[PDB]
Amino acid sequence: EKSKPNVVFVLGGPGSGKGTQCANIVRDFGWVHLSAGDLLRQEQQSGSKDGEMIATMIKNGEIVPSIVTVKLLKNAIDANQGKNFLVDGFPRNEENNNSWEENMKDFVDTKFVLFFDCPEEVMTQRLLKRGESSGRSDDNIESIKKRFNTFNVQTKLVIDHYNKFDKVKIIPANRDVNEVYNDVENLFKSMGF
Ligand SMILES: Nc1ncnc2c1ncn2[C@@H]1O[C@H](COP(=O)(O)OP(=O)(O)OP(=O)(O)OP(=O)(O)OP(=O)(O)OC[C@H]2O[C@@H](n3ccc(=O)[nH]c3=O)[C@H](O)[C@@H]2O)[C@@H](O)[C@H]1O
Ligand SMILES: [Mg+2]
Repeated sequence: EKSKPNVVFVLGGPGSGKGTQCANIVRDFGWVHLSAGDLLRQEQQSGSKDGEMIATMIKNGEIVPSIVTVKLLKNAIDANQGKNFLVDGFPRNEENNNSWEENMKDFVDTKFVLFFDCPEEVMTQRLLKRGESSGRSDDNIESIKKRFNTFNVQTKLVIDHYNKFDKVKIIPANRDVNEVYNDVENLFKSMGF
């Protein structure tokens, strides 16, 4: 009857430019952008009894259990029948990914991982610049470095799992936004979107 939603995972390190590029894709393609980090922050800022577990894990650079995050994602997905979805910053974890694959296979068809490859030194500067005009409080050195380790230890393994099935599109993000987005747009255009 109706087609299953296409989902594209957008992965990459802290400040690689995931949210910046997903905003350009929403604009030009009309996909729904779901930042899993933001959805979790919104679950914390409302009550929940998962908040505070969410507060502290987020602050140490840890990955919240999928039983929270996959629910938040599935709810937004359910509410937006008719859309395709950019899920940003997920999956961070082998456990998050297995949960995705066992709870969401029947619902959506997950197309590829879009990986913004970026040097740590540039992501660090991008983030320290952002907090220097008081964007976030996550935007200090202790937090950035913790997230670097979680990315390096846990989420680089998800990426080359998906690369075993030729399911990772890599876009080097160490350029100007417009240089990076031209590649993004052209990819989405060639994928038939
Ligand atoms: N090409 C470019 N050149 C120069 N500047 C560029 C640029 N692109 C962007 N900027 C500039 O870079 C800064 C960061 O950008 P942004 O687009 O915001 O980057 P992004 O990759 O989205 O980085 P973000 O700051 O969101 O970091 P994280 O990916 O670390 O954070 P997230 O919000 O995804 O998650 C935070 C925490 O949530 C938790 N989490 C998140 C998801 C989940 O499934 N589970 C979960 O537990 C984890 O603890 C995680 O550490 C901005 O000032 C921007 O203007
Ligand atoms: Mg983001």
